[PDB]
Amino acid sequence: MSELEKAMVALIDVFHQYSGREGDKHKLKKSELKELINNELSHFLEEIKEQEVVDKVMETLDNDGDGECDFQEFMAFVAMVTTACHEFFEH
Amino acid sequence: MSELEKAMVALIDVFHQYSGREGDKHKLKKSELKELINNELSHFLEEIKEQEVVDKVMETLDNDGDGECDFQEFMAFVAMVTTACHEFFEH
Ligand SMILES: [Ca+2]
Ligand SMILES: [Ca+2]
Ligand SMILES: [Ca+2]
Ligand SMILES: [Ca+2]
Repeated sequence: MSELEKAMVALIDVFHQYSGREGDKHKLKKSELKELINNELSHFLEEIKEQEVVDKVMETLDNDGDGECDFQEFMAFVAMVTTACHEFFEH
Repeated sequence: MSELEKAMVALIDVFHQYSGREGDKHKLKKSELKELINNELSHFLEEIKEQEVVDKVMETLDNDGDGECDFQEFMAFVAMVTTACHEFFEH
């Protein structure tokens, strides 16, 4: 596999690692999303410690209003973070 | 860096490797996009050999009509392919 292919596999893997913990196995509830950010995005995002921030993150990502983050919504989140990373080598 | 963070970095890196070849260094023209798919997605996508397919792929991905694929458009493409992969381990 190429580096790009390996990256795509890692996205699927980490999503499912967290989504499969509780409830709907194909979606992230707030606690699953919080843990994914805190454990897996610690170099790119400040740790989430406040319920208000958990709530705002889910509200931002949950485009279909079901209170959870599905795979498409997670990929949109990945796109936003990856876009923000540009500041640290271009702008 | 986590597996997720490494994946994000690989997305940025591959996009720029290809986007920086010609013209606008921040966007993929048709030839750059074709080579990215053929070299870097050979296990997930059939090789592109026909101009009609090149054109359709760009037409599908180019949401702002400038005839190129920017980083956001590229991330949308990655999301489509990563979603399609689910068929090979879920249903
Ligand atoms: Ca879940
Ligand atoms: Ca949702
Ligand atoms: Ca270019
Ligand atoms: Ca475009």
